[PDB]
Amino acid sequence: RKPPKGMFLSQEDVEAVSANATAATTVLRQLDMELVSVKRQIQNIKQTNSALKEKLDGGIEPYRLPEVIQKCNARWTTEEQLLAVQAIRKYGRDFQAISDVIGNKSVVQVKNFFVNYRRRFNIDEVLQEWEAE
Amino acid sequence: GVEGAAFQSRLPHDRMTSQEAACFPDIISGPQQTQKVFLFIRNRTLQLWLDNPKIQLTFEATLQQLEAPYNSDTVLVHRVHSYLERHGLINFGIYKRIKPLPTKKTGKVIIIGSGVSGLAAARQLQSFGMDVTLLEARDRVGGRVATFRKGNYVADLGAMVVTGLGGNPMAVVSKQVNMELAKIKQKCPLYEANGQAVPKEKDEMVEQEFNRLLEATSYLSHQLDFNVLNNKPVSLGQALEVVIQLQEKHVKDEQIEHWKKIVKTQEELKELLNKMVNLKEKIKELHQQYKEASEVKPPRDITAEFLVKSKHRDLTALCKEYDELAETQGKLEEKLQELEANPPSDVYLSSRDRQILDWHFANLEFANATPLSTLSLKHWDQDDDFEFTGSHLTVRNGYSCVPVALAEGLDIKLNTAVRQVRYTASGCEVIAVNTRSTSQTFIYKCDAVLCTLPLGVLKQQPPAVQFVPPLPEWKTSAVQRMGFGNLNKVVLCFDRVFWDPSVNLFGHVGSTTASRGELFLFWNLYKAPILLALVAGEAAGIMENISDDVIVGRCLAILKGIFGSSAVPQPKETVVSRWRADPWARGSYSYVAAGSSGNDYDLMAQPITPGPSIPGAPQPIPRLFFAGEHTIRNYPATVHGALLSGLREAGRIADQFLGAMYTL
Ligand SMILES: Cc1cc2c(cc1C)N1[C@H](O)C[C@@H](c3ccc(-c4ccccc4)cc3)[C@]13C(=O)NC(=O)N=C3N2C[C@H](O)[C@H](O)[C@H](O)COP(=O)(O)OP(=O)(O)OC[C@H]1O[C@@H](n2cnc3c(N)ncnc32)[C@H](O)[C@@H]1O
Repeated sequence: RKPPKGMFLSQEDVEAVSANATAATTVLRQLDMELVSVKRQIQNIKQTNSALKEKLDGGIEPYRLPEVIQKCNARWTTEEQLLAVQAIRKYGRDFQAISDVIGNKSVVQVKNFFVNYRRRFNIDEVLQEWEAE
Repeated sequence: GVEGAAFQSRLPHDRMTSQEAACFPDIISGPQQTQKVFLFIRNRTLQLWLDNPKIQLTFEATLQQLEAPYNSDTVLVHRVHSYLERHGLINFGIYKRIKPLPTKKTGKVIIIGSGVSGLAAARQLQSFGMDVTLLEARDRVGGRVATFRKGNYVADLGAMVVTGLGGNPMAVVSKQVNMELAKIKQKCPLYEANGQAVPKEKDEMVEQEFNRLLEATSYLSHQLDFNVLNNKPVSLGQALEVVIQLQEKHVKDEQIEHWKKIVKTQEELKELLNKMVNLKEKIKELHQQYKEASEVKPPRDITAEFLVKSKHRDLTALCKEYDELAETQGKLEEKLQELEANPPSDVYLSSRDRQILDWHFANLEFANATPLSTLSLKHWDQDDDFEFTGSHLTVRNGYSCVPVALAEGLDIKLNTAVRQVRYTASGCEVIAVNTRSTSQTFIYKCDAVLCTLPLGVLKQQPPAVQFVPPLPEWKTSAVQRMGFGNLNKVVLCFDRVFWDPSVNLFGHVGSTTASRGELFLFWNLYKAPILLALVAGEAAGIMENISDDVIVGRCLAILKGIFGSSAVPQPKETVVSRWRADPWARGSYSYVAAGSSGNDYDLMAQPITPGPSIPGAPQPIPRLFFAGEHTIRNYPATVHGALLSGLREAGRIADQFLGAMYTL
């Protein structure tokens, strides 16, 4: 039924190397050149990717700043209320970012804020204008 | 048991052959029980003969030693025994005769050729009470069973291997005739052109690849039906090359898709670094912006304080992104160490490889005595189903001892070249000349002619032998289509053994594909200090154009490299054969040529029947018969196959001119 294991022998392959006298030598030079074609292209992107590695020198280590461990509180200082409305104006519905700006309000107190002070802070108008951008 | 007698007679022990159906059509069409009785009587007589083949097995002896119920029916035993004795399955070869031969002899047969097939028929026909004369162009019997002998040096230029005694008629002969049969130890060390052994690593690697490529052709043959190409039949070598190409093609497609996994990941990294460089540039800018917004001294109003917190959030956001992206950059710089460390195979075969593989093809061209370019892909190995069992042997006292043993008591005319065969509705006359003074002409008249002329002789154009009338087209076309190839031996006779004596045979690897046959193999086989060097393939037909010294030169060279330039003495005696040269052979033995089949081997064996002399007289008897190694489909190009075909035709001829009274 099937070849020895390792011999490659499709009906298709067989005719392609028989079609003429040097149809053997032919298809084995389209492959020696497909192989050089990729080999030099592999050599290319190696140096393109080697230059882009040198720009990334230093990482972002100058540029990274410390983490602020701060215990999450409950009450809303009028300060934190005002940070909130500005974060809503700049972050839409991304309750995670707003909880990072305010710093000591959980992502749910953030969501609660949206309805409690919804009236008094025109949260709706604010969101409309967020969406304009 | 009795079933072993049937195996050793090349006969299915539990079925009637087509031969036996012809002679016993009552039985094989009859009830299952009679068939078994017959089959036992058949196998039991075989066992009797086989158990002691130095004396005749008379019908009386046979019936004596059967018991009931099997010895009840005496005509069934007489029919079986007669059948056997007739077609040379018992009382063949060299046996003492109980019933000494009849004084008066029936019919007259001329036999062209004292080869082994010739002698085997002659010996049976005389055994049947016929008049048999053998015509011989050579000054010796044996034909292509040649044996060099000088002093104590002994070495066959012809056949030398008994291919193993499991069902081999030669097994019987060797009991009858003194033969010193020595097993051949199968180990063959290869030695490159330089003189250095091939390492066990390579020598196994190529050989498995060789064996693997053969099966590949066989699968191309039967499974993909790859048997015609450009309206011509495909040859073995032609398809071995297509199979090596498709493996060289595979190695390349395998590197292409692997290196193409590297570009498919190099450019993942290209895109990944480009995010990472444009992300460090956003980070570089916000850090500045957050610095300036933190520079504003408190206490701040709330928009200015939101600006510090905001830029802070936004920098921690783009710092996750860049950290995640040099996480991912870690996975891709490791996968690129992976792939660039697991390359697929560099080549399909190296020139040290393809040159040792070429030695395995020299062996296969030695086996078949022809360039692999000429063997039929479909059929070159049709005779493989009938292989014998057991070790292959050589004949240590020289294998001419067998023809000479057979020729005892026979009428042999040596130095007698047949030159015209003339067969008619009323008899035949064969015209021979004396080989020494070719003027002196001979005429032999006879009832039938048995032609054991080598296929190469029959192939010769312009003819060495003329048939009057000409052979029919169906016979001459079989003669053109069949293959008759060539191989030669160089015999090297030294005063002392300087090779590994525990190694019967050791190879030599050739530098070229073209010269793979040239002195590719050596045999220690004999008591004495004799090495024997083979010339196969395309090299066979070319070394015949080259003097003995030049050939013995290349052999001394080749051996110095392998055993050292000072352990190799001069040879005391040298013999080169040239079988395509030899006009009584014109080659070495037959091979299934591309465009031929084993069916041609059967055409070769059909007798010729001359037309009627008087128009409208009855359809005559057949007059011209053919035997010889090229006529036996299931055992071609062998000795045992010659033997067998001579046994066959002697039965055929006797059934014709003596009648076969055992078919009733
Ligand atoms: C030339 C040579 C032949 C053989 C061998 C060696 C050589 C050099 N040996 C070698 O290891 C190879 C081996 C073998 C075994 C299996 C295979 C094989 C297996 C599977 C598939 C394919 C192949 C291959 C090789 C072996 C061996 O060991 N044992 C072995 O088993 N037969 C071997 N073989 C074959 C054997 O040698 C011969 O096949 C028989 O000898 C056949 O002889 P036969 O056909 O009877 O006939 P002839 O040719 O011998 O006799 C003719 C007479 O006619 C005279 N004659 C001509 N013309 C005229 C004329 N015009 N007028 C009057 N007389 C004439 C001629 O002068 C001679 O008098």
